[PDB]
Amino acid sequence: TADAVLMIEANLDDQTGEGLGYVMNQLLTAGAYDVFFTPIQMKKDRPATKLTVLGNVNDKDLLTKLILQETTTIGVRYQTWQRTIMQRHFLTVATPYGDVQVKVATYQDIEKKMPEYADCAQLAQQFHIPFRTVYQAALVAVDQ
Amino acid sequence: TADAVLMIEANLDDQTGEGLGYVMNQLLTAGAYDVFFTPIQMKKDRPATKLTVLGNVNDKDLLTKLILQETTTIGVRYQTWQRTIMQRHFLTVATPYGDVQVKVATYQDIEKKMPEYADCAQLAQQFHIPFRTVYQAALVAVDQ
Amino acid sequence: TADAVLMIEANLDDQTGEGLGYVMNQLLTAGAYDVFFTPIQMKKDRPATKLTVLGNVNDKDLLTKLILQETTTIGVRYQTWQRTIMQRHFLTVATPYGDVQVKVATYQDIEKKMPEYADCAQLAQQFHIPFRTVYQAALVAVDQ
Amino acid sequence: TADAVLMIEANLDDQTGEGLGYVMNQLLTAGAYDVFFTPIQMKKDRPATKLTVLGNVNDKDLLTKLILQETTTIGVRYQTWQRTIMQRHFLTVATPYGDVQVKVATYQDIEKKMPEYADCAQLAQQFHIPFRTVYQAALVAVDQ
Amino acid sequence: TADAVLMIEANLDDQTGEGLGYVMNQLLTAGAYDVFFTPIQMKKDRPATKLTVLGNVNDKDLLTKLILQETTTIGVRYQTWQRTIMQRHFLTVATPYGDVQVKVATYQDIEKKMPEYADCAQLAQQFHIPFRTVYQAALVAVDQ
Amino acid sequence: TADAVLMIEANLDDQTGEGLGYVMNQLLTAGAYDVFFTPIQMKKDRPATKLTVLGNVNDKDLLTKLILQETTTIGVRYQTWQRTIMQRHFLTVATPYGDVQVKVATYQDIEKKMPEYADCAQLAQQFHIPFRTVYQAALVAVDQ
Repeated sequence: TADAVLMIEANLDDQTGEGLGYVMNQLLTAGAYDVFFTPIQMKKDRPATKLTVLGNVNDKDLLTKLILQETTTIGVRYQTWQRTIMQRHFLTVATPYGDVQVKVATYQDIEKKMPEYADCAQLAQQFHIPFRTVYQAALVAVDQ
Repeated sequence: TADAVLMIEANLDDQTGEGLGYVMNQLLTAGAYDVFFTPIQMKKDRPATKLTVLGNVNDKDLLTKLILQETTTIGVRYQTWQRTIMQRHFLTVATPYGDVQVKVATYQDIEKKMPEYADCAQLAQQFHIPFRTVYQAALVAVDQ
Repeated sequence: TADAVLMIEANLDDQTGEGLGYVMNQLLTAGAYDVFFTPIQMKKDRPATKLTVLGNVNDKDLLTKLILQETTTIGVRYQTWQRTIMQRHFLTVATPYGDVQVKVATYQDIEKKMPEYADCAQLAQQFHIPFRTVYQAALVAVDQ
Repeated sequence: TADAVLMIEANLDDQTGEGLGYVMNQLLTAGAYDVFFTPIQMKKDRPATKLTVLGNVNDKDLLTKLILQETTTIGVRYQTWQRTIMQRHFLTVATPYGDVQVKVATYQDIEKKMPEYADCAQLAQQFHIPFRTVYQAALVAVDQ
Repeated sequence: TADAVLMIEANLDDQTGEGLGYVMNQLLTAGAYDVFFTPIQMKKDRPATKLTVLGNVNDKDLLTKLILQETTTIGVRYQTWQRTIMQRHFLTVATPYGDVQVKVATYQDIEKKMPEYADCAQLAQQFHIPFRTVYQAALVAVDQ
Repeated sequence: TADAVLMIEANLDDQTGEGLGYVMNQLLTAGAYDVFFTPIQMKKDRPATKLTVLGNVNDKDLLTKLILQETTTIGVRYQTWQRTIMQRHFLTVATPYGDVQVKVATYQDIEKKMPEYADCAQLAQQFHIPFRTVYQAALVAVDQ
């Protein structure tokens, strides 16, 4: 399918990383689609960080306000981007360690399957096997 | 308030950092709002740098020409972004080390205060105390 | 001259670098103008990579499909950017090591010359001199 | 004072960030002093990640086996570094938003105070004030 | 087991990525165990690159002279690191797309299997299937 | 030749780039051989910076105390590295834009010449020509 997404950016040369991990969780809590950090270099020998937020266009006011309230930035910049998304569906698969949800993504003539992280990570911690072991066991089980 | 900003980008896989520090100062001298470096990885095992310039839209021709004249790039790409900016005002505050300008930023119902860097850095160098000491003394003094 | 370019982006927190070097060569093989990697930091302590592709706007469907087929991403985002490009021409120059193609770039009143990489690299490997030696010999020879 | 710390490194070009965020939690849980990710660029156009682990030098075997079991790497490299650490103790300080434990670090004639994050984050989420507001409120409060 | 590897580093702020990709190929050709690029930020607003070379400690002179001849740097620094490497051997495994050599690495009681990239890339380009498809097909196949 | 250099490192997740650019100027002023910033990713979703300082090994105390006084870090780690440095001397060379001091570096049978930046930058700003133009003009001029 197709949709649109707002991208909000901010350059922070006077902001600590501690506060940035806080703002990333606030934004995700607020419903941002995605949030990420880009290492950038700014004037006067400043190692800096660019904060990027992807979100719903109707959420523009909320995520702007969070950024302006929680970080040191005086302004933000935003742009709308177009999107092309694959259609999702999930299969639950039985492994020696429990059920594992596999996300099957399709688009036109593409079909691919991603074992979900939280499932694999929870079971590996429960039976103390490596995360790759649960992952591989999920692939093996989705063979049928 | 609200405004618009042009963003100009360039990928440089055949450009030294020495020349890049020169171009960043030329652009800031020319009135760029902001200029930053993003580390990027390009084809044929090239560690590269993306040069981003933010500027006034009527300055598009100048900053383009600077980039094309001073760097190795054959083309630049540019886009206009929308902005949401907080309203600024400054308070000058008295510290045991001298006056320090505090930038108070407001937007709707947000109010935050940033001690200015050059003020704090100049006074710390003058009295050889750590930059954090002048910073904290500025916060303390803006308490009233 | 002037033209427009599509920019396609994708954030990959569940993708290996091996597969990324493969997708970068597939995209360049498919006619992408440029492809690059940006190191980014995503949620849940994930060091991640942003994949950026620049391309012809009529190639949007191909490069999207490559990204969605070959990487783990569920969606891509794209935007059109405007371009300002210099006019190219090439001079072939004679060096003690052979002919070397120099790319001369002009725009309005700017004129700059870039010795081409593959030429210099091939000759340096053939006569085992440093790449800088062939480069400098090319500049010296384009003096006339 | 003087002390030592083991540094373990591993270059991972075939490892997802998802798995990397997982192994970072395993390593801290395993008693690593610190763990961090450095973006690096490896052969064959691979965007990659360097994993660095700091720990007690007697933990070489523990943290070695953890890295070899949970990540994809064939080998790790390790070296001992000397350390100089400040003395810590904590003060509870009264702020307009509540008490905050401030961390006081000393070394010879150096003394600096860092308000603790979790306290500040705790008060900020409880009173819907910005994290920067409480942090600064603590700094000002720690003046006496 | 236990072993040692020489690490050579050099900070390059006046070196293009083009030349860096070239020297990376020279170094691997010269018998370096590994080579990678780290983005770093140096004085005077310079976006720069750290070159790290791993090699046999008896190669100090070879790889030193290579770095000093082919790059722009005035000096390099080097240190010996200890290593812990897993035992490798290769299995050919039958997949729906063909045979794939899988790399089996062992250390004490740890055993993990990584399908090889070039085989997977070879089958993927031949049958126009995604690299992730063959890799997963190998993982599932290597279960027995 | 052979020599040694002290390397001091510190991981800073609660430190602004503003303060980092400041401490970089303090460190160079304090006689550090070199200082650079590496973007790193630390626990709890923190975009962070690694500070590396190179110096004389007898400066351990000077540069240690500087880092502990001016930055936020609780500890630093340090190690001695061996060095191999080329011999420098400077030539003044005649270019169409003026005389430029070129730096000639030697080691055994290796000889390379790097025109100096500040001279090139000086002539470029004076005659409004590109820095790449003067640099290349120097390279060509240094052929004899």
